[PDB]
Amino acid sequence: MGSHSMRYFYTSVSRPGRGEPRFISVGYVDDTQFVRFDSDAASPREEPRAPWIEQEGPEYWDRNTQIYKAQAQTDRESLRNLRGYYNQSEAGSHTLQSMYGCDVGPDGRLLRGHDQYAYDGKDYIALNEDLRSWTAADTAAQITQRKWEAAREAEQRRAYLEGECVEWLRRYLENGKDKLERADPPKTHVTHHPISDHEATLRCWALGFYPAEITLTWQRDGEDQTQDTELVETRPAGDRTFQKWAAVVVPSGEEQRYTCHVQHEGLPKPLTLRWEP
Amino acid sequence: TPQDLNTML
Amino acid sequence: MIQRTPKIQVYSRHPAENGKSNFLNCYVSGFHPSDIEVDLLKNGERIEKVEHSDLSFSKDWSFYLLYYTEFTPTEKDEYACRVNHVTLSQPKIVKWDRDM
Repeated sequence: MGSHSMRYFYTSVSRPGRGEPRFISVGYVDDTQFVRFDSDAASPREEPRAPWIEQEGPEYWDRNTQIYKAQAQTDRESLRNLRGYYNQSEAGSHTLQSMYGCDVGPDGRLLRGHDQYAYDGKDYIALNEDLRSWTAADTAAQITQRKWEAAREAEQRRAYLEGECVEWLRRYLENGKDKLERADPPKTHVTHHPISDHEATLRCWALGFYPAEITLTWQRDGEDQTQDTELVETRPAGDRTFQKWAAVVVPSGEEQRYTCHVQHEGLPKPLTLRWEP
Repeated sequence: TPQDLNTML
Repeated sequence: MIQRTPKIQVYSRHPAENGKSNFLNCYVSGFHPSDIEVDLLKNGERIEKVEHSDLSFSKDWSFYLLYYTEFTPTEKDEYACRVNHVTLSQPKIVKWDRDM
């Protein structure tokens, strides 16, 4: 609803016998990636991944590269501690993932902050919506919770999320506005493919849209066909835009009873589509 | 810009 | 499992038109842990010039990557994506269907 987000996504993966853990970061504004960092690169540095961030000066790239390097070291300590918390051997590979950032409304004010973690793909600990307290998933994460309560760690996260996060996201929006503040509506169509004498597939397509959030549904006689609709995951085209389709198997002769409904932020009004022979 | 000064788990 | 097997889609950037340059995409998603190997194939042979996106993940912590290459589709050339991951006994091959 005119809103925007910034998110950073960190992955640290240990690899016993194959070096120290790898740390990768990516940063997004909404559905647009704009930076990366990879500790396995030949000379690890924050790098631009969108044209609108290229303008930032050498101080930007230098500062941020030192932040990632320090974070990577911190994640290495975290991974060691986590192996102990779960009584795990030194032989296995493990993964520590972090996601954090801020959502703002059309006026630029903070709507929500996030700062959370997963270990081996399972939720571990999360900063609560209040930005003051933590939810721990198990007794290991209660250890991290007690440490971070003692350290008043949430106060620091809060200060970032209400301050720098919002301020930098506002800047990025202004610098990248022609892309970041533009919704590209889906180009839509319906195809028809006989399966047999008795049945046909209707597939409703949405192409070329941004951002990625969309709803595609089929109705039969105005009734949603949730249980009978094949939906693919929304997927990137490679040109900043996204694609999706939804299909239904229908009795031959009944195609006109089916309507495809499309909702997207770039559409003034939801679309209704039918197969047009 | 990413966040700085986070402590270990 | 503590492991999740990849979802695989194979598709073109633009609607396929024989003889017109395009991009062939293999989108792998939903997987954990992050190590994965992906080849794009033309008539069963590995395509050498293939790029991929930077590793990212979804709200449920599962990873996703886009692998892609420029290609010019024709009537008779077959394309496919071949994926290996720890959750797979053997590599999985998904053929490109221009209508999917």
